[PDB]
Amino acid sequence: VQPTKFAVTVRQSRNWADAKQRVIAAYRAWIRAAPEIQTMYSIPFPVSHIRTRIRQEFERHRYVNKLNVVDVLLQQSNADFQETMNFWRQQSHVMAFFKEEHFRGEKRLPSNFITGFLEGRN
Amino acid sequence: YAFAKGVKELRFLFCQTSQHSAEARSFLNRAYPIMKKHNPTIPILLREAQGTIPRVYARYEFGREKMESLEGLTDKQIEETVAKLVKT
Amino acid sequence: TGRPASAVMQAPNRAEVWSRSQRPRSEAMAGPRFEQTDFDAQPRPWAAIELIHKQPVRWTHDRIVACDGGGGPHGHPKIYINTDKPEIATCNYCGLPFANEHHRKYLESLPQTSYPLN
Amino acid sequence: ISDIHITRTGKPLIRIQGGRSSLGEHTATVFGATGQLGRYIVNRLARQGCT
Amino acid sequence: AEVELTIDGKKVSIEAGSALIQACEKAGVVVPRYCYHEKLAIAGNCRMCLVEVERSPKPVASCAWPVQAGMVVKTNSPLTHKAREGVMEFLLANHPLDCPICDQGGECDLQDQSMRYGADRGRFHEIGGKRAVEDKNIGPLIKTSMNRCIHCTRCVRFMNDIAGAPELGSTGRGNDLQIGTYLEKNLDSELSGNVIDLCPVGALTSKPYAFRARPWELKRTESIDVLDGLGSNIRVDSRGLEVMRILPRLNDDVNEEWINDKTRFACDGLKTQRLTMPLVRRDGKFEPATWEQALTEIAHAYQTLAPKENEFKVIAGQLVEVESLVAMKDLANRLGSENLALDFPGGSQPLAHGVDIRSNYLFNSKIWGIEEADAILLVGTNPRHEAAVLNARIRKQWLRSDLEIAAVGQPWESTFDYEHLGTDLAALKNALSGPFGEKLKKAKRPMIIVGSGVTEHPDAKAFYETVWSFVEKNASNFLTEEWCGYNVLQRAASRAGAFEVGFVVPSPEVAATKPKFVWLLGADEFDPADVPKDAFIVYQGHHGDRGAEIADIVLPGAAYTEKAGTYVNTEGRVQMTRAATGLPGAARTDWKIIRAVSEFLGVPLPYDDVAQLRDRMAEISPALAAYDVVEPVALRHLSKVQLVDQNKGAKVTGEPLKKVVENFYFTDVISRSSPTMARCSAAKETGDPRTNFMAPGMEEDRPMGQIAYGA
Amino acid sequence: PRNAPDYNVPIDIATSTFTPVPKNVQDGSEENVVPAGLISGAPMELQARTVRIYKPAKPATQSGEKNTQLWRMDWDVLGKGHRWENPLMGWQSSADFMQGTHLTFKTKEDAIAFAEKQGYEYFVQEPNERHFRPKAYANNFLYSPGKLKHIRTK
Ligand SMILES: NC(=O)C1=CN([C@@H]2O[C@H](COP(=O)(O)OP(=O)(O)OC[C@H]3O[C@@H](n4cnc5c(N)ncnc54)[C@H](OP(=O)(O)O)[C@@H]3O)[C@@H](O)[C@H]2O)C=CC1
Ligand SMILES: *P(=O)(O)OCC(C)(C)[C@H](O)C(=O)NCCC(=O)NCCSC(=O)CCCCCCCCCCCCC
Ligand code: SF4
Ligand code: SF4
Ligand code: FES
Ligand SMILES: [Zn+2]
Repeated sequence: VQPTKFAVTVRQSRNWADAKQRVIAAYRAWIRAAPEIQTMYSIPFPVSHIRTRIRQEFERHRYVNKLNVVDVLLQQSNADFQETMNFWRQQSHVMAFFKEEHFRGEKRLPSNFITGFLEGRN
Repeated sequence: YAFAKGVKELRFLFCQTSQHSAEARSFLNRAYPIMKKHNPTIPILLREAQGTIPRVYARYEFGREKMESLEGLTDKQIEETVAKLVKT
Repeated sequence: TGRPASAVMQAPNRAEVWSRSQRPRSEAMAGPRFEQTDFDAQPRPWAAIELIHKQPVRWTHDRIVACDGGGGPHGHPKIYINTDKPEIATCNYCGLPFANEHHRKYLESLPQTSYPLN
Repeated sequence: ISDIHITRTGKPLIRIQGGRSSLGEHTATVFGATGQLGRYIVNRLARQGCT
Repeated sequence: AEVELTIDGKKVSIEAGSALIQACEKAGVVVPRYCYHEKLAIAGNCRMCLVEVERSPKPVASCAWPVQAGMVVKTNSPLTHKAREGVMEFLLANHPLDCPICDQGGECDLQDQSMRYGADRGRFHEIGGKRAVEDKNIGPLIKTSMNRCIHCTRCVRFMNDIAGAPELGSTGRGNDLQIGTYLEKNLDSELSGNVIDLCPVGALTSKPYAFRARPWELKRTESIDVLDGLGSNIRVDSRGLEVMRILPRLNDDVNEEWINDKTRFACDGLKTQRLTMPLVRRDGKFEPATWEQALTEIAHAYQTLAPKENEFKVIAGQLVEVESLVAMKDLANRLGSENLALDFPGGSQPLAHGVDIRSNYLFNSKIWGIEEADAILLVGTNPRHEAAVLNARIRKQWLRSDLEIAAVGQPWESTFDYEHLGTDLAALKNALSGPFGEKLKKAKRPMIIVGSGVTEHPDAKAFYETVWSFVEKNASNFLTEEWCGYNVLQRAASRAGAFEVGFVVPSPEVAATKPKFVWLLGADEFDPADVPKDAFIVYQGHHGDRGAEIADIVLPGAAYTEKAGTYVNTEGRVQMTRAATGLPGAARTDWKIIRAVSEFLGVPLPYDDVAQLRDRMAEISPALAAYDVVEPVALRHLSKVQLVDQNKGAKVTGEPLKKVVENFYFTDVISRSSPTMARCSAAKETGDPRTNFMAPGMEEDRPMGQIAYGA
Repeated sequence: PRNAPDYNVPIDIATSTFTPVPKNVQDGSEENVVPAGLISGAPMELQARTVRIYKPAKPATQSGEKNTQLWRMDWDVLGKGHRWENPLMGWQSSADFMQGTHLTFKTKEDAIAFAEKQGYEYFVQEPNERHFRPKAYANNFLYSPGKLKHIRTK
């Protein structure tokens, strides 16, 4: 954090015990920060919705069994954390991570075959 | 001996020169012409391709279809298996 | 639309389209955007096709004639036109008419001709 | 939601359902559009490709 | 055998008796050429292939120089360099400065090889000027700007040798030598549009594709021709949502750098009478409808009828892909119907050949088998009209070998000599046991081609057992390890695929049942007797033609240019089309229309991604999984049981074999909608050589012009 | 479940009404392949659409073969969203973000390796090659003992 408030020197996981330790510390910081993210970015959602949505973004990469893949996925998180905790991301970038503030909404793929057929592939 | 009424189409899938299909190839070279003489109103399609694990498909009314494999089976064992598919 | 003549006639000189994929001005200038609009202010250039066919023929005694567009280096790439058919030959780049003097008798006998011919 | 709209008079519309550059193919006239409600009806048609 | 030689140092291994330019290609060496074409006879006129050969005082023309056991070739020596600049200076001295107005611009070999082997500037400034020549009227399809002719002779060689149409020539002498018929004539050849692609320059261009596009702006898709049964490989060049032109791509197994005129010009018929929205017939007038309430009125009508077993009938047209056959086959089966008819007459009854052995209905000695054919009997087929590119391959073998052709059927205007044996079945029995039979019996690699036009002949059962019984009597010549002299020739791109998935009527019983409901699946050539008048007609297709005229519902599908359909060609090769554009209007993918009407009739077909529907096709026929290859038939001898055993007692009537193609230009709905084929027919009929026959351009009787194209 | 489209994939910001429904999204667990599509930042739609790996055919219009020498990977056109007509100027509008993007590869296996690394669906088209045949200028003037059946005209 020498050059910037939430800077972390790029580090390469030594092994799976180390790599899982870092993931849990990353998740902990994010869900800790959710009240602070909800006031600054004036997110019109419960802190619970923010936390459950933060969980989904870690739940996507729960089955990665490559150690070189985890470090890039950790660096992406740390950088996202830094630009959100410093007021660098605009409210527009942050509340665009929630995929229900599209005027089409969360429902943007067709539900099944027939409903996407009657609408021309959605 | 014909197939039981209610069978619509037989489909043998096998390989032209694979060893896995020689037993099936032996069966059809001795079975199919008699199988077609008895009941000519049914299609009996022989469709092959390189590396086709031998299979048979029996279709009935309303498009219900059964598949029994043929790998490992000898020339004799096939006849009962198709008979199970075509007798009721 | 419709009421003014400029909104209806494809060019000031010509009333009809001159290619199969040209949109008529009647259909191009229909719709909401052309309401509360001056159609006499709209860009309406004179059609080139009518002007080119008002051009008199260059009579020539030669089989091959050279056309550069008529302005030296201010014309088109210099090309060569063969005038051996009993018709009027036209420059591919500019459209000007050329005709051999041998076909003047035949050309003067036709009822309708693609160029003034005099 | 459908890609085809037969208007009450009978002409058919073949819409492509996307965003700004799309083809909503509905033509609308909103009288009273400069108040507080009209900006919501106008924006909803326009942002989906309608005149 | 193999000679060995060095070209620019590197050893190449080329067969003895081939030309040097062929070994330069094999050695990875680019040699500039204009006159030489791989598929045309050698001509040494251009002089652009002049290379330096050790022990030769002059530069040699590499295209005409046979390879010898020890020669040395320098292709980059200073001899070669000044040779190529000197020729490029001569080829450009009289060339018209017409690159902005030329259609060959951006794809011209004269331009590219001027940039690569010529000088950067020109030294021709004569006050006397350049050569100029008058234009020539050689039919509607080809526009001529002959000033551009570089005298390669590629088109005279193509028209005289491949097309068998010797009307193009070269009259005159010296600089005043000219290409064209001396007396204006309409080039009458269903292959004549190949001259436009062969032209190194734009002196031969296409009147339809007159000035519409530049080559750089075209998206190129490698797809398949479906306008004939041969499955010709093509390139579809499109600018956005409009197909601009269709070109030929190489496939030596099928079409060999050549396409016919129908497959090249019918693409203007893809933007003229398209079905773009669902239609319902209300009070005798077709009203527009949505999909949700056109598929509903399909279901409501079906529930009202409550059809019994086999009362729901399907007729599959001739441009239908295999994916929608398998899908419509399933939905038909879940409705208790095996009534799976085909467009042609006799297609609603079982076929004389079966579909049990693949070899029953295929061109078994593959298209490439003609290259070694020794004797050929054509039965019920005018191959010049039914399979144009195939017809050319027959003539190529005929012109270079002792090939004997005999035909039983209707006499036609042939590009090769052939013996005519008769027109009816007796004239086949009398031939097959007559003088020409011993030609088949004696000549190795014999070939009997049976036209798909006999399948619709009433005597096909007798015709097919007549042929195969001769084949079975004459094996070890007809039925060797790698050869099969039995060949059935499709003319529609859908027939071999339907036969492969078993999309046929199984029994005479299902054939006699009157349907209450007919799904015309792209079917437009159905005989009126095969659709009962009072039935409920659904038409699914892409062009408004006869089928949509009688429909009660019209459902717009996709043309072959905006779907990736599977097609099987007459030889059994399974090829895939690539979509070049998207669907127009509210049209839908054809297999998806079937899958959706499965929800509305309550029997949803399981698959709902096209990947799943290709897994199902694999269960019906695994060859359908193999792409761009023919799968050989193993039990080729089992074919006797359908052809001879189930065809034993045949009620011969003696009616002669009938022509199938009244108009080569008007065969399908895409063709019939095409303005260009309209002009091709009218010019054929009235014998008009004028390029602007029903087209833009000034005439004697049109001083003013005309904007109509096609009328 | 055997080519079943996962209708419940979680969409992202760039998912649209033209995005097809994918069957398989790189979980990050598959053996021997990097899950590059998982860490690329690309949308999910790249994992739904099929790409074609092929060697471009030589133009029929000309004899240069420079463009046939390298394998091209391009995206297949979809039934909707590829091109529509602009109501105002008549221009052609698109929703296909991959329409103008193509990749070049030296070998077929180099393209397959990239496709699997990114999670693309791919169809490989095997090149069509010529059949060699010795061509001889001398044949143009071969002697016919019998009927000519051809009048060669240079
Ligand atoms: N908002 C509410 O609480 C409720 C409103 N409504 C009705 O809903 C409608 C829209 O509501 P809202 O957006 O709040 O209305 P606003 O008062 O905010 O806007 C009304 C619109 O009407 C136009 N307008 C008013 N008088 C005239 C006139 N004489 N000639 C031409 N144009 C005129 C105004 O244009 P300009 O600005 O130039 O005057 C404006 O665009 C109105 O009819 C309103 O009474 C109904 C129930 C409740
Ligand atoms: P438990 O032992 O069951 O699980 C522990 C873990 C998850 C470590 C597994 O055991 C495991 O090994 N899984 C694979 C390793 C792994 O999870 N890799 C990825 C870790 S980094 C990561 O997932 C980053 C996700 C995104 C980070 C940002 C999230 C919030 C962004 C948006 C916030 C709202 C808007 C501002
Ligand atoms: S043929 Fe080629 S070089 Fe000649 S004018 Fe046309 S583009 Fe230019
Ligand atoms: S017209 Fe074209 S193909 Fe024919 S000789 Fe002239 S340049 Fe060659
Ligand atoms: S290429 Fe040999 S002379 Fe033209
Ligand atoms: Zn000029």
